[PDB]
Amino acid sequence: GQQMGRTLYDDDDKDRWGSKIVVVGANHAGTACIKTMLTNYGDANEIVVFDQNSNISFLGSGMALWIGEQIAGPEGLFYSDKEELESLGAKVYMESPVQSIDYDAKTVTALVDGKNHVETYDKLIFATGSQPILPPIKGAEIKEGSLEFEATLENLQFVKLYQNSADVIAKLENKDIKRVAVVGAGYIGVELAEAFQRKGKEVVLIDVVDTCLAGYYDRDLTDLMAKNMEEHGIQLAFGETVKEVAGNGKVEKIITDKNEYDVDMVILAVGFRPNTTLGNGKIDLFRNGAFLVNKRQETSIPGVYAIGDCATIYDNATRDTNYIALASNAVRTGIVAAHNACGTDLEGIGVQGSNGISIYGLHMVSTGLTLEKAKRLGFDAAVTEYTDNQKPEFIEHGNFPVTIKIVYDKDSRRILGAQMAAREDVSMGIHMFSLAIQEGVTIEKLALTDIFFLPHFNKPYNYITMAALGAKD
Amino acid sequence: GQQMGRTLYDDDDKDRWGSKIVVVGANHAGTACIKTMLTNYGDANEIVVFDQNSNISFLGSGMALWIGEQIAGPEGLFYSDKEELESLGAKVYMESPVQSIDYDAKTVTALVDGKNHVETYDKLIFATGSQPILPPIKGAEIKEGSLEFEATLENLQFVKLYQNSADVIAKLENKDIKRVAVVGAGYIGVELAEAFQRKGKEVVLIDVVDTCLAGYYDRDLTDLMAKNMEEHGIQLAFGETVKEVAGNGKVEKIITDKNEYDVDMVILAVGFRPNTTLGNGKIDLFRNGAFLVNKRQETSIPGVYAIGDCATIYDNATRDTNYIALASNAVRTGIVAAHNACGTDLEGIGVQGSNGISIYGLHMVSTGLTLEKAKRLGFDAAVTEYTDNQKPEFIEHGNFPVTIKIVYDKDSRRILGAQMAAREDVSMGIHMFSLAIQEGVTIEKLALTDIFFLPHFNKPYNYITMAALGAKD
Ligand SMILES: Cc1cc2nc3c(=O)[nH]c(=O)nc-3n(C[C@H](O)[C@H](O)[C@H](O)COP(=O)(O)OP(=O)(O)OC[C@H]3O[C@@H](n4cnc5c(N)ncnc54)[C@H](O)[C@@H]3O)c2cc1C
Ligand SMILES: Cc1cc2nc3c(=O)[nH]c(=O)nc-3n(C[C@H](O)[C@H](O)[C@H](O)COP(=O)(O)OP(=O)(O)OC[C@H]3O[C@@H](n4cnc5c(N)ncnc54)[C@H](O)[C@@H]3O)c2cc1C
Repeated sequence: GQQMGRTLYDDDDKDRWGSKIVVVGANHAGTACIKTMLTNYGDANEIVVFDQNSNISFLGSGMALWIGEQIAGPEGLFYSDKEELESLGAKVYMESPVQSIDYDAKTVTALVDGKNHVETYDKLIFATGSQPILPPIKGAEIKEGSLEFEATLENLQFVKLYQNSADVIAKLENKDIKRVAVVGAGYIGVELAEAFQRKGKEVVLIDVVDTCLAGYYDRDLTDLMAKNMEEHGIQLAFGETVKEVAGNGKVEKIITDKNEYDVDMVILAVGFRPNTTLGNGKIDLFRNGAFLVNKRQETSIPGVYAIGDCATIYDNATRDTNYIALASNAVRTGIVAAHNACGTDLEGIGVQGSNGISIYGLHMVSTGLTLEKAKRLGFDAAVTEYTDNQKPEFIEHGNFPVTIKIVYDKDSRRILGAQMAAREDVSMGIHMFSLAIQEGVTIEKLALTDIFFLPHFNKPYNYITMAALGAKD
Repeated sequence: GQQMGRTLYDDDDKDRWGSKIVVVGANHAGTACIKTMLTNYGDANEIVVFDQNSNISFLGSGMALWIGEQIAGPEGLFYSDKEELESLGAKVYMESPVQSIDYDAKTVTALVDGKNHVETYDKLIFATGSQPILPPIKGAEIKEGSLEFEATLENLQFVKLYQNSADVIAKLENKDIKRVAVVGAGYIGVELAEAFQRKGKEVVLIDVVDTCLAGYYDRDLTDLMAKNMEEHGIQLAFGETVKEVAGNGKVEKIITDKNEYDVDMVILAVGFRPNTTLGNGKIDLFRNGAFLVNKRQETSIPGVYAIGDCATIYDNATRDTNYIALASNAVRTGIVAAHNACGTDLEGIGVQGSNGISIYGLHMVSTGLTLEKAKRLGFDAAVTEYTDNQKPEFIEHGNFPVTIKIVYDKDSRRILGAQMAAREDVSMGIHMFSLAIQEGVTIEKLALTDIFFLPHFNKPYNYITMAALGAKD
């Protein structure tokens, strides 16, 4: 629940053509794009939407919370629906997959009620997102025909759509489900591990990489998180390649590189790939298939835009085109495309891949590049860190230690990334670093940056300042 | 006590100069400056310090916490002392006021142990700070010659030095002190009002301005804080000029131009003014008497610097010279003056007057200009505000509303200030805006800034993004 009127971008419509705008996909990106277009230019344009799913505007980010019983039910996991979009002026086709696009005649063909539906367009917006990847695992295959990623082996699950989360939660009811294996230690696999453990199941987290949250946090924080999970009953099996998921009629064992585990359910959280096949090669693609787009979210074909997990985005930390699959980027890229497709020139500004994670009371946040990542990409990076209490030691209650890492370029001196971890929520602080990187602020300028002081809130020489002042080179 | 090794600014000694450097004053500004010089350039320079007080390196910021018994006395309110500074390499003179400066023979004269002591210098750093403001009030006079702001009338108090607090606490135990009047409704007056209230005394907060926290927060938030204090029995008497403090040998009643109040003690917290008497008309001063300094904290007299509360500072919100008496600025100007004084070219970057306040569980933070203040300064400013919960509606516990205000220039579009209030600590969020104002970020660019999303921490359409998108002007 977060609605409003027009944005500060909304521009007076004058001397511009009216446009029929077709949107393919209506989840985070599509919904954000559609709402901005309608609430800002309303009747000026004709918005037609197609989504192959039976539901839209779902919050996948809330699936772990729901499975782990951290929230009552799935009610609040939807931020819009067909009726709401239509009440804004959109024409919406549910369970209608667009199956081909003719860029010359400017029409899309979608399967509406078992029949081919041709829809003309002036502007086309791709918000088709992505789909989960199936690693080469014996016993793991998908049932042909389903757009819901159903596994052939009972109790082997994928976790992307609402149905997937509902499916898992139903099965968890079965008293036989006692041991669950989660494959993939990225942020999704980690949250799911906590979720299943929170449901009382024995959990084993498997990944071929040597730690969890690889690429988002440095060694000491991924170690802290791993420790966090272990001390909660989650068994860690890092550095192991899954070979097979076996079982007679259902999941009964998961076999890896270095071991075998008796489990009653397997969850695959290894990654996703963008849905850009509708491009038919006509559109330039990023190395991973994502639609390549500029700062206005426009593809190599004029009039055709791409947003969210199906397209790329500019990364101000690496300072190159990149692919960052986050609902946060979906919302913002959707807003940008909305204005541009409606005739308002709006240049996006890139992102930093800012993220947060909260598992069993361990709170962390990061933005930009970790020291490992920065180095691995040829940056002459260094890190300055500091661990200290949030408030002055004389504060009798509510104090706590915070660990902060500030990764910067030894050469250019600009901040490349930052990470924070604490047993209390200090996430609001990562916003500063997100902006820092965006603006190219250096470790030297940060050190003297005005960070207020109030003993009730912080120390005169807070950890941000101490970290920056303590940088070397 | 927040010690550390060398800063990232430390420049390797090459053909530079070693100097005899005299520092006048050793509270927040002097201490920070002396430590930076000695820790970064040790033996190269000769540091001599003079302070007229019997205690140095005190955290005046904790006085209300101390008085209101929120902490264990003043045990943690000192961040250094004579022996510490001497061990770092400085010669320290306590209870030794500097009475005159000979800018020609570059020497200062201090009253040491009663006799006159002369000290020559290559560089001079003024850190004489400020003194409380004392408007024309009958019966309110500081005893001639006291260096501790002692009022001639018994039970009329100032709250600036360590002694002033111990003095109030001393008289506070007097079972006869029942009603206490606090003159000045700025953050210090509000904090002291709460302190005396916690001591079970009846408090009446008087100020000429018709509101509390004038210039720090806009009317709806100051209304919030006013109602907050009244919720705890504090009486408010705004829009009144204190004309006289009267009584038979002691305080018995305070009279304004509109009313009269029967009180047993009066605390004057009208504000502070720079202590720049030692300038002797030889140094350029700012409109309020503060030593006018440049980006390097150097005065109009080469070789002479001024830091903290006795000097000006550059304000990036107004984009001009200004006076902002805060420990945060005291510390930073000290660091900059120290390096430049020791031969390292270091240009300060200005501040935003960022601040915070926490009273009876109401936490507020602001930075830069309020709409009313921006306008009082001639800016064609506008504000965009928003109120929503910190997290998604489906969050079981730990959720709370937050009100945010972003003030911006309707013409240049750059952010001028920002305010936030909630009953849960969101103070970390103001750092982003302080940095945003520093970097001249526009309201349009702010709206697309990469604000991460995690249901446990915030909403996809968080209030920062919503308020920004909501810019109307
Ligand atoms: C468990 C989990 C937790 C997550 N947590 C967070 C988090 O805490 N914070 C964060 O920022 N992000 C999080 N994410 C990521 C976020 O959910 C995605 O980045 C976001 O959903 C992408 O939105 P989208 O609209 O681009 O694409 P998608 O959500 O992939 O949606 C694409 C839509 O288009 C439709 N579609 C596809 N092809 C066609 C077609 N051919 N014709 C018609 N319709 C079509 C699909 O049915 C779908 O509705 C999480 C994801 C998961 C799975
Ligand atoms: C009740 C209260 C609450 C506050 N709360 C906050 C807060 O929460 N956050 C924040 O950022 N700031 C706060 N402040 C402001 C902060 O305390 C000041 O900004 C800071 O102390 C200024 O440090 P300074 O060294 O520049 O000056 P001062 O503290 O004024 O010290 C100047 C020093 O120089 C000495 N001196 C002066 N003249 C001479 C002389 N002629 N010869 C020799 N020595 C001399 C004095 O004895 C003194 O020790 C608060 C202040 C008060 C009083």
